[PDB]
Amino acid sequence: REKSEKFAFQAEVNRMMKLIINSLYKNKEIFLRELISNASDALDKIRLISLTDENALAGNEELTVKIKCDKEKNLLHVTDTGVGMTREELVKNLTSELIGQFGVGFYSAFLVADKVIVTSKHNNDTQHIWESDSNEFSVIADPRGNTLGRGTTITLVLKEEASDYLELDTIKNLVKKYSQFINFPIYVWSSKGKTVWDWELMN
Ligand SMILES: CC(C)NCCCn1c(Sc2cc3c(cc2I)OCO3)nc2c(N)ncnc21
Ligand SMILES: [Ca+2]
Repeated sequence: REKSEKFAFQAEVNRMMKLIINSLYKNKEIFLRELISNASDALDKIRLISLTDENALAGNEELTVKIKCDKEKNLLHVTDTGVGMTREELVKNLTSELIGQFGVGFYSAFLVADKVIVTSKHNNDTQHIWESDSNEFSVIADPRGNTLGRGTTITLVLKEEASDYLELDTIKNLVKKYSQFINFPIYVWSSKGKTVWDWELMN
């Protein structure tokens, strides 16, 4: 149950990190923008798919991004109800503008994170967890089953120096500033809370 779960990045794939991390060392807060763009792209996809597929939205009828800081656990979560990724996509998918050009903006998460977890659910596959420290990565079936319904959560284990991204004022100011790639609603969990009115619509 390891040779089918533990993998390592391609030599070009690992080299691409050396470009992203070294180049954007002064603009670390670009990561939220990049993650939010991907969420919007994945929302565009399932929305386009839903034009031709009347069952496309069955597992989650909502088209949103929801951001929530878990300061107690040192975690930042970015959750979209987009197209999601299959296991095959999680396994095989491997300068502020150039990052968005070649599609590698996702790995700007490692400017602020020691470890990135991706939980995704695609309509044609079970829910899976991908995790990496940017040296190796693994992909496993999610033991919690289908909790997302459809879409993708990006979970960031923040570095000690990135503590500020667990703060509500910081993440809210960043989301408003980087509402570049969103014509879908973006919410921030505005609580540390019990109800659905605890989401603040950011855009
Ligand atoms: C070929 C296809 C799978 N690539 C499109 C972008 C992949 N992707 C991305 S970027 C990404 C995500 C990864 C990844 C590499 C990238 I680049 O390895 C672990 O999870 N974010 C997405 C999201 N929120 N929803 C759906 N798909 C997402
Ligand atoms: Ca299905």
